[PDB]
Amino acid sequence: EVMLVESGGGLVKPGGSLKLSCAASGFTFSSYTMSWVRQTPEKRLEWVATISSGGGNTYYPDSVKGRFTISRDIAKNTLYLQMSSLRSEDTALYYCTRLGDYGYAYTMDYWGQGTSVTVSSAKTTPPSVYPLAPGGGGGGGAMVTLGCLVKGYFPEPVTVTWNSGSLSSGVHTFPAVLQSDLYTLSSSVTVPSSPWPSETVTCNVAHPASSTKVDKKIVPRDC
Amino acid sequence: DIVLTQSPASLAVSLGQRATISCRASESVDNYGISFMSWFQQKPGQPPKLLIYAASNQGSGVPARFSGSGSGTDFSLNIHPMEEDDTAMYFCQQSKEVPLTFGAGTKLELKRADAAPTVSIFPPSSEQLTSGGASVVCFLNNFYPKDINVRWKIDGSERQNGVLNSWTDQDSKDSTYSMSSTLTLTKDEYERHNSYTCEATHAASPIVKSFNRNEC
Amino acid sequence: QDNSRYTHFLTQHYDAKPQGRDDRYCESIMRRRGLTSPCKDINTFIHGNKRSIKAICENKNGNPHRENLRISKSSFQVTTCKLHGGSPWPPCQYRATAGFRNVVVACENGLPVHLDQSIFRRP
Repeated sequence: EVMLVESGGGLVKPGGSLKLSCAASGFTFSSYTMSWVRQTPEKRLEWVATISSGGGNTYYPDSVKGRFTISRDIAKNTLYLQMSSLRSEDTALYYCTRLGDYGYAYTMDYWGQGTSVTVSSAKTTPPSVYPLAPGGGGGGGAMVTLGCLVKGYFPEPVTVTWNSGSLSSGVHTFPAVLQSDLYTLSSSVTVPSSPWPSETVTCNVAHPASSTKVDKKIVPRDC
Repeated sequence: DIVLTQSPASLAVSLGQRATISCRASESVDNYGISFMSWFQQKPGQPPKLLIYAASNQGSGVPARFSGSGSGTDFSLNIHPMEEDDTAMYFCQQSKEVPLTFGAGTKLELKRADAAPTVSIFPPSSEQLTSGGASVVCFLNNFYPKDINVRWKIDGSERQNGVLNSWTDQDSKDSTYSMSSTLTLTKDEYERHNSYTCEATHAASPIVKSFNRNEC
Repeated sequence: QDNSRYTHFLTQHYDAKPQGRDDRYCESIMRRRGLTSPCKDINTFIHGNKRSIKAICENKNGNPHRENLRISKSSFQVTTCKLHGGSPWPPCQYRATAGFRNVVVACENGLPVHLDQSIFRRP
């Protein structure tokens, strides 16, 4: 039914600018007040701006007043957030939301999936991918756990799959941790002792910010 | 501003039991006989979803097990019977005045029987060594509860420098948790010692996994 | 709350002598009677003297009787303030619609205790 697709986020240098957009569909866009809400790395929700259904009233929190501007292109059924003089504190995931009217007690009934914004001086860097294979303990032949260490990449989005998507059950991809302007993450995969040695298990990493894809085959005798 | 104090920050409830989350406002959020208060539910990997509006009205497609109550400056969200699919982060929010404000959030997890971790240890890859570094990785998979301790030993001595840990969110199928512990050393320090150990502690009987750089 | 339902009825829906019943009147009255935090969607004010309103609810005697709904016999000069443009918080934008018509109120103990605000929505 209702849809709100955000786009325009990315890596921007402190002091820089960026303009976010929200494509609305599935309902009469101009008939509703709209807002921007962001979620920080610590997982808090922070209201950033609102514009009325008619377009004559805009509202902002003191933290972004003078730097952020919300607006709308009726024709294109699109909401916007123009950001300026960006600060590290503005690093977060920006959501596009629809406000309900008086009858719904001015609640936010629909949220888009969001677009991320990272304010930093650190530079885009691709990940190094290392194979994690058993040392020597090949006794618990019930199953075997293998892994993949994805280290040193920067804008945070990275995606990991095994055997191009084939291996999906028994996988644990851990949240990434920021280690000196660079992210590091790992992923484990558990298969029967029957496959792997005999059947190929490969780690597939993609890092869109750097247009990169790395494939890493997990080969025996890794101790 | 109308400050919203949400508690508790975290909580675990067993299936069939009830979860109660509260939100207290520093000023009234009412007018015209209406409470301008909402509750949102956010599951891992998804944006927030409207659960309750006007303090006690159900959003669309919201199960009756979710009910909100209160008025003035005191509000509550109750979930009963708790179901496995209710694991999420919940937030309250007021729309009586700008700036619009949210509570800090509540992390709700499903309580389950304790479960010991499956431990696996991995040596530095030959590719990483060539680039000049050495990371030793330890996976502690599918355990409960979340609280767990990992200890690293190099040639019998505990090492603390270079340890970085990370936990997954509660698994939606068996409700367990998983955790990775990565010990990052320089190649020189790694080649300087032989015995590497990962010790998982949850009570009184550590689970130990290790390897020797040489013997392999 | 404060006093009785009757006193609230008066603060929320009564204004004896309006000095002009245009859009400016609504911008002012809605703020003055505390109906802008947040912006109320609609609110009607009844004009003229109080006794004419109380009269809609009068009973033969004072023997306690249950509350009931009544459509007034005569017409009243009213002014309905409607939110325009969706402004949810101040500065609230309103438009006035003036009228002369009957009103529906709930009555108890000979006093009006509630106005049926929905009948003023019109178009």
